[PDB]
This record gives sequence, C-alpha cells and structure tokens, in this order.
Amino acid sequence: MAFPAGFGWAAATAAYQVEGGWDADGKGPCVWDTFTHQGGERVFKNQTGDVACGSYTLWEEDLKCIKQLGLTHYRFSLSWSRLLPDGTTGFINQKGIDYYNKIIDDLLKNGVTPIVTLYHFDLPQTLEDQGGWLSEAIIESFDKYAQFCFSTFGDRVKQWITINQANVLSVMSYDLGMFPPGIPHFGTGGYQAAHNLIKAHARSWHSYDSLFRKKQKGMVSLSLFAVWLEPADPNSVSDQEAAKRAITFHLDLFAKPIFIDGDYPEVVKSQIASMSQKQGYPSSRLPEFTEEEKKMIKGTADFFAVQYYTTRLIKYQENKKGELGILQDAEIEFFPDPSWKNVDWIYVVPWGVCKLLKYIKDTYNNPVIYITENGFPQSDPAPLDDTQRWEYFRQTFQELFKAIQLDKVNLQVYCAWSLLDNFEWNQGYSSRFGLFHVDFEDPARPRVPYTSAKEYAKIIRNNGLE
Ligand SMILES: CCCCCCCC/C=C/CCCCCCCC(=O)O
Ligand SMILES: CCCCCCCCCCCCCCCC(=O)O
Ligand SMILES: *[C@H]1O[C@H](CO)[C@@H](O)[C@H](O)[C@@H]1O
Ligand SMILES: [Cl-]
Ligand SMILES: [Cl-]
Ligand SMILES: [Mg+2]
Repeated sequence: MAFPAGFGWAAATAAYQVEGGWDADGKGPCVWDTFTHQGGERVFKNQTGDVACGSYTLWEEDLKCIKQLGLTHYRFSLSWSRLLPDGTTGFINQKGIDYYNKIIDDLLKNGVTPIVTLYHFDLPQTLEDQGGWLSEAIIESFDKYAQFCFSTFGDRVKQWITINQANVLSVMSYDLGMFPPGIPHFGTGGYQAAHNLIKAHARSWHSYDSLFRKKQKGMVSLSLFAVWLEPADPNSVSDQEAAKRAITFHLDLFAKPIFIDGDYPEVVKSQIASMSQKQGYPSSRLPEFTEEEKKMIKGTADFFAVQYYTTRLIKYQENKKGELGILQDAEIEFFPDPSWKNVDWIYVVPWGVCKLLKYIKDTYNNPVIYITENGFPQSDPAPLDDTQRWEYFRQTFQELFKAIQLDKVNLQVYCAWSLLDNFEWNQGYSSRFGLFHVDFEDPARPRVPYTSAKEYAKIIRNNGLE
C-alpha cells in the first residue's frame, strides 16, 4: 500500500489543548479559561488548560517530536486571545506574534508545512461577553481577526482552517451548552450560532480571496466534524432515509452553503420550519440566508477539511410530541453497534472513514480533501507500548488507501490528532490522544513516544504500509 507521491502526513494540536501560558505575556482570557476556572465538575476533576502540555514554553520540545516523526505538515491553531487580548487589533500582543512566527519559521526551516487554524473552540472572553456566535457582531470581529492573521503570517502560511469544526462548536457551545459559555438553548442556539459561523467563515474567505490570495497564493477552508452513519436496520427504509438525513443535518448543513449553493439543505430547512411552526414560533428556528448572503457564502472553500473518529447507527424516531431539539428536528436516534470496540465515545469503525470520504467525493464534486483530525484516545492507565491502538491506526490507514486507490478520493493530507496527549476538553487529561505521552504531574511536562509514534514515523518514511 504505497500512498501518492507527495502525500501529506501530519499531526495536530490546538492552542487551548496544548499551550498553557493562559495569561502569560499579556494574553487575554478565552472562554475556556473562564469555563475551567469556574469548576463545578464540568471538566474531569475540575482540570484546566492553565498549563496543559506547556507548549507555549516548550515549543522546542514539540519541534523535536515533529522532527522525530518526520511529518510533512503540522496542524496547530492560533490563540485569538493570545494575539488580540480583547479580540481586536486595538491592542496586539507582539509576544503572541513572535511565538507563532517562531513555530512557522522553525517548521519551514525543517521542511514541514504549516496548516494553521485561526479559531479552535476558544473565543476571547470579551467577544463571548458581546454575545459570541449568537450575535451578528461576531462576523466582523472574526473577519478582522482573520485579516490580521493573513497579513501577519500569510507570507509563509499557505494552508488555513478559519474555524475548527463549526458544526460541533455550534452544538456544544450554544445548543447543548456543554462547552463555554455553558447555557443550553436546545433547538435554537445551535442554528443561530451556525448561521453566524457560516457567514463569518465566508466573509473571511472573501477577505483572503480579494486581499491576500494574489500575493500569498494559499488556500482557505473550515473543518467539519463528521460521524459516518448507517441505518440501524439495513432493510428499514425509514432508517435508510434517517441515516441519510442525519448526515445532511450534521455535515451538509454547513458544507452545502459553503461548497454548493450558499444555502442550507432543503430537508434541514423543511424539517425545522415545519417543527418550528407547530411549536408556536413566528419564525423557523433556523435563520434564513438572505439572497445576498447566499451569494457571498457560495463557493467559499478551497478544499474539504474533515474530522473523523467514529461511526453510529441511526434509527428513525418520529417527533410525535413536537419536542424541542436538533435530534428531534432530524427525527433520529443514534447508537453504537454493540459489537464495536470503544474508548470513550470513539467506537472503532475504520471503514467509516472510507464511506465518509467517498460521500465527500460524491456530494462535493470530488474536492481536495484534508483529514484535519483523526485518531484514538487511550484511557488511564495508558501503556506506552500501545500496540492495540496502533492496530486501529493501521486499519484506518488501510481504509484511507482503499478510498484513494479504489474510490479515487483526492485525499492529500492525513492529520493525526494529536502530536501530544493534551487537554481533551470536558474529559480533561483523562483521554490521551497523543502520539507522544506527556506527564502532566511533572512540571517539565516531558514528552515520550508511544509505540504509535515510532510506527507512524515508519509509515511516513515508507510513504505507506504493508
Ligand atoms: C458521547 C456522545 C457521542 C458523541 C458522538 C456521536 C454523534 C453522532 C451525531 C450525529 C447525528 C446527527 C443529527 C444532529 C444531532 C445534533 C447533535 C446532538 O444534539 O446530539
Ligand atoms: C446546529 C447544526 C447541527 C450540527 C450537528 C453536528 C455536531 C454534533 C456533535 C454533538 C455531540 C458530539 C460531542 C463530541 C464533541 C467533542 O467532544 O469534541
Ligand atoms: C479536534 O477535534 C476533536 C473532535 O471534536 C477533538 O477530540 C480534539 O481534541 C480536537 O480539539
Ligand atoms: Cl485556536
Ligand atoms: Cl467526530
Ligand atoms: Mg478538524
């Protein structure tokens, strides 16, 4: 199984998850600083990213990891509140700029290509206090942030993710309220946030296109969380239609307006409007794009960035009562096949990635695809000699090979989440996705390879597997 010559082998981190230095050198607070510091068991053992892997302090140790692996690309994110403490260029933290420039320069001198995420679940607290993604104000705040990043780093960065997993962000932060700012708005906040996320992304793409592309000649997209979905009963038509609809809801809701025609999927619009009307809303809970917004949003992605971890079965679940929520709008329930292995919510279903990639090819006109996050967590106690997890990677790589070779999917980059064990959001440090083990009890936060790191390096060296 030899991959395409020039295939990109990457690993990924995100700023809140690895950096620490949460208030170092004039950095502003982000919503996770606020959220974690508030405690009340919303995170595992009330843990925080105050220090995390210490990558703000220990970038040189990250670079060693990256060099050992022989990555061709490295994905990391910029901390908006580190660069722009109040979210705006009124005040710019040069030490923030200098830190990210050092990563970018050190990458390039080592022949590693940066893939840079502007925003990864970590709003400046000031902008969240201004309504965050529930207010229209965010669009311009984000656009000006994106322009500042393009202007500052774009001379050396040619691959950008504007927003990490906008679909997960809108649900977790604003619908379920499991992420900051932590207020449930079931069936309303997710769609309201999604509307602004989609628009902020599109505006930032146009800013790149009209101001930076000619000179910098890079490409810009946003990443999306994707769970592959199969009908619970393969013979049930309602389940087949349900699995389709669940994909359309969670994935195409964002990808269709950006990649296809500037508007939401029709079944999304119809299910929500219909539900919304029976619930007594004077408006659909799904905000409409205006004709001008549809025109601005359409075609604002230079490649398809996807995250994949797992698959679910889907069963139709009629919303008889007119209950409020996204699942009830989609009229579905989801569950694993009881035969699947899991660690936390990651049920091991490597063929799901193949099906997802072929779906992306078929639905989004055979785009360039980057897998910007994929991997496997271990629980505590996590063995350094993680031979079972590595087996899961190997099965995943065989499926990527299948997608490329059999299905002719234009997958060009694969990025392992993560370079490092890190702060897994509400799981805190209890969930270890790293290729490198980090000891969070030791103040030096030493990095030590798992077996998966040594094995991944060999895949990279050989550009494929046997
Ligand atoms: C621990 C929970 C498992 C999390 C991963 C599985 C997610 C599968 C979601 C796909 C269903 C698509 C329908 C959109 C539902 C909105 C999401 C939600 O409110 O839960
Ligand atoms: C508002 C549009 C709907 C989009 C739905 C897609 C996002 C579904 C994710 C919700 C549950 C997943 C929780 C795991 C996320 C995480 O911990 O990183
Ligand atoms: C990228 O996104 C995945 C899925 O949400 C996380 O598990 C990970 O920690 C990273 O932030
Ligand atoms: Cl970020
Ligand atoms: Cl996922
Ligand atoms: Mg991603």
